[PDB]
Amino acid sequence: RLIFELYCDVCPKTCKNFQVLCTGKAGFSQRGIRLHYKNSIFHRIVQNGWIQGGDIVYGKGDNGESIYGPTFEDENFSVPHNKRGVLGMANKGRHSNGSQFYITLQATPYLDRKFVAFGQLIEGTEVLKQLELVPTQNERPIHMCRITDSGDPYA
Amino acid sequence: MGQDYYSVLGITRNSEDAQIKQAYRRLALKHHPLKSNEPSSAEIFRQIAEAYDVLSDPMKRGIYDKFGEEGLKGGIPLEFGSQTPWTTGYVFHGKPEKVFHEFFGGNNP
Amino acid sequence: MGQDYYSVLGITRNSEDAQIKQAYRRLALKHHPLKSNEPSSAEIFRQIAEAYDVLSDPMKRGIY
Amino acid sequence: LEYFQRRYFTPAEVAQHNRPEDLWVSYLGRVYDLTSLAQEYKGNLLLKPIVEVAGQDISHWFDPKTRDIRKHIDPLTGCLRYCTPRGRFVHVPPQLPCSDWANDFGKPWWQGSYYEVGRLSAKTRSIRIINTLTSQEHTLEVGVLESIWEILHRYLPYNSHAASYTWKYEGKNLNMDFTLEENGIRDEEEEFDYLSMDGTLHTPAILLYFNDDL
Repeated sequence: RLIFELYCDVCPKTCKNFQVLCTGKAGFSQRGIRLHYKNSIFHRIVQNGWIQGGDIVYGKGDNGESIYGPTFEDENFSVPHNKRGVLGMANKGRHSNGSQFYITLQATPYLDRKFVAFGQLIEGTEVLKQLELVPTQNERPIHMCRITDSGDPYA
Repeated sequence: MGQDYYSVLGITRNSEDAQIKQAYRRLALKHHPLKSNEPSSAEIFRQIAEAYDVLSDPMKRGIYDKFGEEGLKGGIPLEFGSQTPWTTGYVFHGKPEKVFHEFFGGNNP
Repeated sequence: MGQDYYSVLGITRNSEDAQIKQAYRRLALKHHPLKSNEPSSAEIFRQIAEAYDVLSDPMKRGIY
Repeated sequence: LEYFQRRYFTPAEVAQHNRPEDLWVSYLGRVYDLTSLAQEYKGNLLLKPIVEVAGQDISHWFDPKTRDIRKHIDPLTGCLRYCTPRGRFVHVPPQLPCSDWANDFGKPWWQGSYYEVGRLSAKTRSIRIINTLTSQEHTLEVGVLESIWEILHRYLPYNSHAASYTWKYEGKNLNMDFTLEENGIRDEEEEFDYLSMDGTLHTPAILLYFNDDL
């Protein structure tokens, strides 16, 4: 299990988007896409980089829908990617954050002021280590890495 | 006494792969033959390239952390189902430009 | 567009220094003014000598 | 000859296809037809390096051992990454976590054999072909591994009736299925380079003797 703490004081709209996409309380969006991280797969894993998942539509990495629409604006870049386990959205550019998230596997200061960091990984060091140790072909994992369940661990 | 690969790279034993690679690029650029003309720079660059070749590989780093350079270069005893009683010990190929080419993608960094 | 030194020497970009020197030696002997009397031979020989001068130096080859 | 899949392509023939509508590239001794790839990725900025290097050898882009792109480690990040001095191209993952990039392409074009059309005649030499009937002579750039059947296939525009001619070198008939070295026309190019002369004057000549036109 990968348990994440979401800095709601720093990025309130962002952490609400991630938490609802974790719980799936929104159900389905206007495009018919489920807004829930169950069966969403880790489509991109980079050695000494990041692991990227959250493609809730196809699992291919080119799509994803947030709870406020297709894309929502970048809230802030106050949280730095200065350590392993920093959680943020992968976006197509400025103000294009969706449902795809990345978890950093080391300190990545080059990701600052480009992707909104909003949280950290707090439990599951062995889970993240095994995900990092999964072999990849062109950064796509050969093995089938999936989020079997998601939501609030204290609900 | 064995050669401390972390001390050759000038970093800590528990330095991550980024810190190992950051130590290598700073020291290789400082001690490159095209930039440094000191007679000891070639030996220092060879030690740094050999140190990076151990620490970049997780299997070589694990054996070196568990048994030292003596166990790494001389091999470790295989405890389960091997015809060879010892592993093939790590031998540096003696070409620090090959480690430089692998790290920087070419002869020119 | 600048002059392609590899195309002037008639070699690929992955050619080694020995292949650069062999291609330079064959082309310089073919296009030497003492052997070739063609009007374009002097210009071709100058281009080959410039191509060898760039590709022999590892620093100049890396910049190019 | 309509379905004849040619196994060897000369570098001049590869460089002839250097257009976006007909793009051939060569690396590590193999020729790849990326015309379908260019048609698929037309209008993309990643296609621009491939169009630029179209008709050229890109063996310096790839590691000869692993048959993948050469890998450099970024000093700032401490991570392995494909080295692209000319910029990112097709099927290359980006620098940062980006949700506009998809890994659904599967095997890339440089690793798949779908685009491969044959091998590249990296070693090649000229051969003179002289007819004993009309006293005509041509010079053909052929590969060492190219058979006399493929040599006559290349010579067929120059003489469509050359299949009925008897191919002879120094008075003895050439074996049709063999190569030039197997027939006995030795490669003296390295000797000529060592001995420092022009090999164009002493390019070996194959004499064609007429038998019938039936």
